[PDB]
Parts: sequence; C-alpha cells; structure tokens
Amino acid sequence: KRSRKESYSIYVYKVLKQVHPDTGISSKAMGIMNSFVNDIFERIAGEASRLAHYNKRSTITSREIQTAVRLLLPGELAKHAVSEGTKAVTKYTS
Amino acid sequence: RSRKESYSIYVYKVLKQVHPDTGISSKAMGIMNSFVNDIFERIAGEASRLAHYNKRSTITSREIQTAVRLLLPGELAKHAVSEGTKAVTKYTS
Amino acid sequence: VLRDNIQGITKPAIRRLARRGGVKRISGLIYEETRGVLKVFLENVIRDAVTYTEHAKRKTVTAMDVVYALKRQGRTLYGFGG
Amino acid sequence: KVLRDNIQGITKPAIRRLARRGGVKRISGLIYEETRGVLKVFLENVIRDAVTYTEHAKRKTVTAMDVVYALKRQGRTLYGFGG
Amino acid sequence: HMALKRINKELSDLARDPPAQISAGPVGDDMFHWQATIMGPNDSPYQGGVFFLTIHFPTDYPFKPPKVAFTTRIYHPNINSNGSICLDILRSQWSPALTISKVLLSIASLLDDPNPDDPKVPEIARIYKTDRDKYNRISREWTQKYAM
Amino acid sequence: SAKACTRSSRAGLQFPVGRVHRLLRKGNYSERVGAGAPVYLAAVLEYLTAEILELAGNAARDNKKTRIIPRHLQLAIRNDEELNKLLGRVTIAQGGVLPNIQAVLLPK
Amino acid sequence: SAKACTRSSRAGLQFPVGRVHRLLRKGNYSERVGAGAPVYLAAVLEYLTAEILELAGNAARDNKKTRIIPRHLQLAIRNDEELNKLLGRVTIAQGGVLPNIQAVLLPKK
Amino acid sequence: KPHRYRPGTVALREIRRYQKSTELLIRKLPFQRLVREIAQDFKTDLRFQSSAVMALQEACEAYLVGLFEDTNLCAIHAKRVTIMPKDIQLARRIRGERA
Amino acid sequence: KPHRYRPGTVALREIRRYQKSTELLIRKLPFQRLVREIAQDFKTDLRFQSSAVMALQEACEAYLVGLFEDTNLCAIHAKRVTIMPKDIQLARRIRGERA
Amino acid sequence: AIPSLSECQCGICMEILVEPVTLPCNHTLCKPCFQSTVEKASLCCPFCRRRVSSWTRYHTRRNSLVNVELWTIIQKHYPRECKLR
DNA sequence: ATCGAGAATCCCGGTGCCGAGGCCGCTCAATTGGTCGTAGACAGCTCTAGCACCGCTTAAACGCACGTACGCGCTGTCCCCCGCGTTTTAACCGCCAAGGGGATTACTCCCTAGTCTCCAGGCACGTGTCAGATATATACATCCGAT
DNA sequence: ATCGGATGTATATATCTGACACGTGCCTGGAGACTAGGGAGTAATCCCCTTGGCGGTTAAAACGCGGGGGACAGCGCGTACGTGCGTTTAAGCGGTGCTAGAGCTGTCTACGACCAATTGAGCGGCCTCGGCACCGGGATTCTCGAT
Ligand SMILES: [Zn+2]
Ligand SMILES: [Zn+2]
Repeated sequence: KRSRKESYSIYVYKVLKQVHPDTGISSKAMGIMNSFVNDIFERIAGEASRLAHYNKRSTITSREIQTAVRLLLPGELAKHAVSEGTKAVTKYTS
Repeated sequence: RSRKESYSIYVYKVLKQVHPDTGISSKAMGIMNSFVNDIFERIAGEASRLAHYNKRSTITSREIQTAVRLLLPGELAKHAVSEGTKAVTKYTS
Repeated sequence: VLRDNIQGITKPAIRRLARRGGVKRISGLIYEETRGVLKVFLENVIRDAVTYTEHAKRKTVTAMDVVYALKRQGRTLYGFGG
Repeated sequence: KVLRDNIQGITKPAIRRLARRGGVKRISGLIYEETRGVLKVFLENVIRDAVTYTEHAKRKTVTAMDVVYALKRQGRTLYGFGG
Repeated sequence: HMALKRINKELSDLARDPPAQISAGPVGDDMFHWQATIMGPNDSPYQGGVFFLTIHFPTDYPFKPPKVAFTTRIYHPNINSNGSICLDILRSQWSPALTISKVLLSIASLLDDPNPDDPKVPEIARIYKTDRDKYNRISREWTQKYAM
Repeated sequence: SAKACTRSSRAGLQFPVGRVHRLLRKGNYSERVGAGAPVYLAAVLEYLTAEILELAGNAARDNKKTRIIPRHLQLAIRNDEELNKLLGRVTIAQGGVLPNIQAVLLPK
Repeated sequence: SAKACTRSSRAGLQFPVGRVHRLLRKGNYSERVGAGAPVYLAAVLEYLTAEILELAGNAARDNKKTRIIPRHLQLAIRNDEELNKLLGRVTIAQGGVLPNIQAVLLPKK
Repeated sequence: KPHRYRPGTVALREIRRYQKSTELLIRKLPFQRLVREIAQDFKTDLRFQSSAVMALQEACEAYLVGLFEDTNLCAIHAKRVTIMPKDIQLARRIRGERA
Repeated sequence: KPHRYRPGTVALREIRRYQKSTELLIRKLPFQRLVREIAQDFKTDLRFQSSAVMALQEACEAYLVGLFEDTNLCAIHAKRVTIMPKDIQLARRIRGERA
Repeated sequence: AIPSLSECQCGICMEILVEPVTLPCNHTLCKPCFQSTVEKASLCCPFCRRRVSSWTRYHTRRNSLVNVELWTIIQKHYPRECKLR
C-alpha cells in the first residue's frame, strides 16, 4: 500500500465541529486548510529561529514564539492569539 | 574586549587584484560586508530548503549549485556556476 | 515539436479574463500585449519548476515543483498540496 | 517632557527638495499634507517593529541593528549600518 | 466580592433544597475552603460507603473551576492515592454556568459508571476491564475499612 | 495541571502537541526547543483555524449550502480586514473574485 | 591538489573556506555539511564581490577619484542590468539616485 | 425594429456573471500545448503531471485577472473607460515587474 | 528692467542639482524629535542610538524619493506635469501599500 | 408577551440581568459576565460552549455587544434596581 | 416626467449519482521513567555613550507681491468597438492500449561528526601622511528680450 | 536669428586636516590525525500513471455588418503655483557635566537531550446514503423605444 502521509484533517474537522456543529467541508477546502496551517507554522517557526539567533541563544521558548506571533499577525489577531497562547501555556503548566 | 569578524581584508585583497591603484573608504567596506552577508544567507537558506524538499540531511555542492542557479540571473548564474565548479575541481585534486 | 501555440489564447479567452477583472471596454491592441506578458510569466515560472525537477533527478514536472516555484516568486498557491 | 505636533517639522521646502530629487517639476498645493501622512504611517510601521525587537531582548535603547532587522523584515533591506 | 456573593447564593440554594445523597459546607471560618460528604449510590457496589472530600475555591470564581480532592482512600480507576479525581467536567470542559451541585452529581454518576476511555490509572482500569469479581471484592474490602 | 494524560488535553487544545513538538525539533529551526513552545504554537494555529472556519461557515450558510467549498473560504478571507492582510499574497484555487464594479462604469 | 597548503590557497580563492564551513555548520541549516560546499560558496561570493568592485572602481576612475564611496557603488549597481535585478529591493546608504528627467518636462524648442 | 441592446449594457452583464463564478476561463488543451512548448526549451523529453498543468493555469489566470484589475484603475485615472496597452505598461512598471 | 527666469527653468536646475548630490534633505533635529515622539507613543521611556535615528532617516528619505518618482509617472500618464494627491493615492494602491 | 422577573436572569450572576448580550446561539447573558469570561475563560458560550471569537472581535470594535431591544424592555419595568447595582 | 413588449434571471419541484463521513484493522510514533551534561539565570562590576544645558552664527524657513502658463470645461468630428446573425473549427468526452518512470526494498562502503593537540592568522591598537574638501580668482555655457 | 547683458556653472591653484593604510602583539579559532557509524549510492522489482489514438457532438471560435458612443484635438478662461526679496526663526556647531545602562565575568541550578518499552492515536481501505447538480416550467425584474 501507499506510505503513511500525515495531515491536519482530523484536527481541522474537530475544530470545525465546534463553531458549526451542522456543517461539512469539501476535500479541496480541507486541502486548502491544510496548506494554510502548514504555511503559518513555517512562517512563525522560521521567524522564531532568527529571533533566537539574533540574541545568541540555542533554545526556542514560548517567549520567542510569542514575539514571532506579535511580529507576524495584524493588530488585533496578534492580541487575540497571544492571549490564547498564554492561556494554553498557563493551563498546561498548572 | 570583543572580537568581531568581518570580510574586510578579503574584500580588500580582491579589490587589489582588480584595481591595484584605487583605494576604498569605510562606509563602502560596511556596504560590501552587508552585501556579502546577505548573499551568504540567501544562498544558504535556498540550499537548506532544497535539501529538505528531497528528504536529504546534507548540503553538498550540487545543492549550492542549484541554489545559485535559482537566485542569480542568467549570465551571472552561468558565470558563478563556472567559477564554483572550477574552484571545486581545483580543490579536490 | 510545437510552434506558435500562443494563438490558442484567443480574443474571447482574454475578454472573459478582462470582464472578471472588471473591464467594461477593451481596445483592439490589448490582446497581443496580454499574450506577451502571459508568455513572460509562464517562462519565468516554468524555468524554476524545471530547475526543481532537474535537481531531484526526475523526468516529470510534479505539482510540488510548480508550487515551490510559485512560492519562491512570491505567489503562494493554496489547493495543490505543499 | 512629552512632545506634540512635531510632524510640522517636515517643512514644505524639505518635501520640495525630495520631489526635486525624485524628478518632479511642478507640485500641487495639497501634496504636503498627503506626504506627511504617508511618512507618518511608514515611520509608525517601522518603529513598532523596532520597539518589538528591542523589547524581546530586555533592553531600553534601540540599537541600529533593531531598525535594520525591522526594515529587512518589511522587505526594505538597508546596507550601511550592519547586518 | 462577586465570588463571595456567588458562594452565598450557592449556600442559599443548598439550604433551600438539600441535594441528593451529598452534603457540602465550609469546614473553617473561610468560605473559600469547603468539605463535602458523599454517600454511596444505591446502584453501585459502594453501598454504605461515606466519602469525605475537600473543596478549594480559586480567587477568580466561577471563571476558574474549583479543585476537589478525596480525603479518604477509595479504589477506583479515576482516583489516585492522593485523592484527586479524573473528570473532564472538572477541568477540561468547565464553564461558569455550572455549579458545585452539578460537579458533585457528576462525581456521583462517575461512581455509578466509571470512565475507561481516559483512565487516570491504567493498571486498575485494566483490572476493571478484565474481570468484575476481583474488582468488586477489593473495592468492597477497602470501602469496608476506609470509607467508614 | 496533573500529568499522566495526553498533552493535547492538558492544554485544552485540539491540535496535536506531540506532532508540533516533533516538527519543531526536527525542522532545523534551533539546536534545542523549549517544552512550552509547542503548546503556544498549537494554540495559535488552532485559534487561526477556528477564526477562518467560523467565517467560512457563515458564508456557506448565507448561500443556503451546508458544505464549505473554496469559494466560501475566499469570500470569508477577502471580507475581513485582518485575514486579508495576513493572506495578502496568497491565491486560493477555485476561489474567484469579489464582486466590485467601479462607479464610473455604471450607466447614468 | 597537494593537500598541504591552506584551504583557500589550495582552492585558489581569497575568501576563507574554514570560516564559511563553520558558518554553514553553526547556522542551523542542515544536520550535515558536505566537504565541497564551502569551496563552492566561497568561489561564488568572491566572484560577485570582484564584479561589483570592478564596476565601482570603473565608476570612481570616471569620476576622477581613487577611492570607492557609496555613490560609486550605487552607480555601478544601478547602471548594470543583472546586478540591478539582483539588488532590486536594496537601499544603499548615502547612495543617491540615478539622474534622469522625463522628456515631457524638458523645455520646448 | 428587432430588439438590440445599447452598447455597454451587455459588457456589464458579463462582468456581473463572471465575477460570480469560479471556473477557469481559458481552454485547457491550448494552454497545455503552450506550457509544453514553453518548457521544451529548458529541458527536452519532459513529462508533466496532470496537476502541474492545472496549477500553472490557476496561477496564470489569477495573475492576469489582477493585472486587468490594476489596468482598469490606470485607465479610469486617465479620465476614460477604455483600457489601452499604455495602461498595462504603467501598471507593470509601478508594481515592479517592468522597471 | 530686472532679470528673472521664466517659470520652469529653476525647477529643472534644482532637479539636476539634487539628483547629483547624496546628502540628506530633511533637517535632522525635527526628524529625531518626530521619531522619538512616535516611539514614546509605542513604549514609554525609550533611548535611541544615533545610528538608529540615522538609519530611520535614510530609509524614510529613500522611500519618499521612490514614491515621488512613481507619483510623477502617474501624473504624466494623465497628460499633466503637476503632481496631485490622487497620483500618490494611485501609486500607493497599485504598489499594494493601501489596497 | 412581557417576560416575568424569574425568566429574565443571567446564569452566572444569578441576580438581575443588566445590559444583555445575545450570542449567535441565542443564549443571553449580562455584559459584565461576558467581559469577565473573555479575559480568563475559554472565550466560548458559557451555556452551550460555542465559539464566538469572531463575534467578539466583530462587535467589540463597533461596541454593539449589547442587545439594545431587550435592554430597554428590562430597564423600563425595573428601574429601581439600577441605583443599588 | 410615463406604458408596454422582448428578454434575461430567479424560484420551485422532482430525479439521480458520487463522494463525504463513519467504521474496522493495524503498525509506529508518542508517552513514561530515569540519567547526565550544560545553557542561561542571577548577581556584581566597569566605563560608554546617551541625555541635558548654554552661547553664537548664519543658514534655511517664512510671508508676500506679481504674473503667466497650465488645468479644466466645452464643442466638434470621425472611426472603432459592440451587439447580433451565420458558418466553420476543434474542444471535450468516452474508450482502448502500452510502457516509462516513480516508488520501494535490500546491501554495502566511505564520508562526515566528534575528540584532542598545536600554532599562526586575523583582530584590537597605535601612528605617519596625502586625498580631498574649501576658499579664491578666471572662463565658458546658457537664458532672455527683440530686432 | 542673433544681438549683447546677465546669471550660473565649470576650471585651475594653494593648503591643511583627519581618515586611510600599514606595523605590532597575541590569543582564539582553524588545521592535522584517528575512530565509528549511519547516510547515501546502486541494483532489482512492481505497477501506476502518463502518452497516444479514434470517433462523435456540439459548445465555442471566427467572420461580417450597421452604427452609436467614446477618444482626441482645438479654444478659451482664470486661478493657482513659480520666482525673487526682505524678515524672522531655530538648526548647527563647539564645549561641559552626569549617570543610566549595555557589556562582561563567575556560580550554579534546573531544564532539555538520549535511550528502552509499550501501547493507543491516527492512517489506509470499504461502504453507504444524502447533499448537490441538473432539467423543466413559471414568475420576476431590468431594458429600450415611443408616446
Ligand atoms: Zn451576570
Ligand atoms: Zn450558547
């Protein structure tokens, strides 16, 4: 058979069944969502790498990712995403 | 204190190869250093992405060659590939 | 071998694109200029696509090569993987 | 030590000199306010990223490297001050 | 403030209509800390078993869930030795609309029917999933010496 | 939070934290990766995904359909001030264009 | 080659090979770095630097000066064709602009 | 005597129709032949996946639609409704791909 | 009796003069004060290296020069020699800085 | 018909409802509860757990969170509460 | 300002089909537990340069008057796109046939990371001198009004 | 078409000032030798997907024609911007003083990489029924010529 290929389809569907419990999604739309998730992941994780390289560090912490989110996203998306990530980290640690 | 590395002396050596008479100021050296660093980063990043695409884990000379071909325009790319191949062949033997 | 296939981008096929772009009236010399710029854009994209194919030691131009070339030129495309 | 309405320091002769360097021969009378607005927007956009960069490093002085990095991130690379 | 008023309303509701086979109240002077006694449900192998547990109210209530902890040592796949419990309503899906009565009744239902999909302790959950006679025996023999 | 459970549930997320951690570690990004970075990054990704999906569902409901198609994604993205800025140089396949006719061209 | 001289001298270059190798290894690019990558990269960098320096020196000599200053580099980069496209989105400090006036603006005859 | 629509009232109808749909407007076989002819210069005896041609067509159509969107604004700025080859050139120069 | 140039010659002379030299054209203290005011709007009690202010001035002046070149081309496209705010708006729209 | 006092209340405060907001799921709750849950809670609906993040970002910008139609109805019947609240 | 006729578009009801979604089996990657070397967090210290102030010159900014030439509106001409009918061309679709190359697996060898030792190349620092910027005095190119 | 003012720019000369180029000490990074292991090269196999072909039908392209509206040229008005001049402002230069904070060094603790077992999350393949596309008839709404 074909080799295993990973994707975000299951998690995207899980998220979709929260905002709109009675709505489906096409295959091309799921592919577009997967591409968008991959692109944003690459953008943020590539900005954080240079942000850590500037200060002569070896670790990528939540601080670098937070500042990358601040630099990338627009004025209000950045605020909301920073709040969401801070809440997630706080809930994870404690 | 602190030691800060730069490409100043190599740029001066290349200049003396090209124009034995003309000198160079300090701001021009800063600009040349910035240009060299920028081109280094561009080529290295493109080569790393190329190595990642083909599920490799190393950066050989062909990755750098393809990155140069992708970045530099036509005549510049051809001459850069020629010089790089010449240097590699001269170095390997 | 193929020759003079740029004439397949006919006048109606350009008028439809102009109408989608919101153009109400078109002059008669627009079509040749549009064909020229389209050929330039296609050459620019396909050169990098073929370079990506050749580096990977392959004989087929996959959609991944086109996607990578479009992203390299700053025209990120969503829908064909990547 | 607050500062107010300092954008009036970008005088009309300075805008005329910039236009002359750009190659402009005759200038309308409403160009100056539009140019001031464009310059203010650009300055705000660059300074925001510079301040973010200097805040990530827990500093209080904005170095030239922060401005260079912000300009490079915005897509306007600058040669002469490092990088 | 708002949380103190909410706790006052909770106690008013509890006093007006006492809940089902549970009883909670402030053990000490501070209203933030509570103690609750739960009796063994009839449709369960925990007949005649009283369980004491402690309640800690976060300062920002009800927007943060309270923390429950069993004082006694009870055998169950969803409870550790320290007295914590494994309930999604408790922390995963808490909402400000829920009350302490709702989570207490959810704990009682969990006693009636455990959670094998995401058990907190894998070994005793496997024991539950494998056989019932041994699980029932050990549960009865520990609740006859620790619960009361 | 208490340990001995899946990492995605400790943070209350839906996107995987283990997969994000592995991708960050093996992505040639840095020599070391902090233990809290994958949580923050997964939270940001999930927030953005929900942000787009809610608007896409609203657009689909406006057209009496119960299934999201790329046209609805394009409509949702281009009608938002911030999402359009974020995905400004991105082309959605089979997404069309927004209806916009200049006022000069309209009949008088 | 003889495997005895320095790496830059062995390859016939002036840019260092050891420094380029170290920057490639410590730059977080790949898990491994080949033996011939630094040589190729140094050769390409040296070629580009030599080209720009030659053009800047030509401009400076035409200006009747014996020192390259950022104005000469700006002239050399903009007056070329491939180099202007390679550095299209780059600002040179103290570089000025190329002189041109639109034909419409010139006085009538 | 037979019905005839005044000039300009059918172009607007097509504008309203084509902005509502999402399908590709260029025919597929001529575009495939054009792509293969253009690609035969760089490397000979190439093969194309079926998805690559569609990706190229989508990108080209989007680029042309954007270019025409800019050209319309250039034409309107000059106080006329007809787009002419001197608007495409100005748009391409300002965007940065002509210089 | 007094001699004075016709309107237009001094403009061309200044155009030739300012395209030959490379110095900055905005006075340094007002620009420094404006930059400090904006930064203080972002984060209070900030300090500035001199090179940072210098780089900001260089970037702003280069951007304005490019914008004015595009504005001049836009104005010429409309059969004019005067640059008006609509030319700046069209250049910014086509370049993509305002959409 | 005119709602009674008992059937116009917020589930969080349990006291009299003031400045109602109606979520896309039509669940109603007083504005201070929403403002508080945005800061610390999961930004969902407190009652049925439906995400309203885009709704919040849309309406806070225009300050149209309050359900004006029902606010007047509740305010006119019970104005003596506002002095103590 | 209007009424009516040809025409394009939207609503609604019935039929069919294919792909979205859920289920089952299973392989592998993520989790748990323990160990260890080292990154960076914190504290103390130095000394650099960023901020603030003061006095003098004169350079650039500012307000104003005159005038002219360029922008904007109006009128006219003519020719070139647009809308519609008819005929010719080939795109699209369904079907069949073949084999080229993509994708995968087993084996092996040689190329690069990691470690230690040693020495010399490049960096920080200091000093001599000439390239070029500035002041002064001619000499030519260019603009302008008008014979 | 110059005729001569009149202005500004270009050219040659003296000078003198700080930045450029080079010499010196040294110490930290690069070179040399060696070992081990896994990553990549090579060969063989499978079968999937790309290329090529044929026939039909019919949607879309091509060609032509009448004419109406839009592009372009020409005139005229007046007002807004250019140019030159005198007045007023604050930039720019120099010098002094002070301390906030960047940069560096030394300890040491807590966080993260590595390794082994193990099992449940998630991927691949199947199957089914409902959402959406399509077709046919009718109602609605722009559109245009004529009063
Ligand atoms: Zn309330
Ligand atoms: Zn709800």
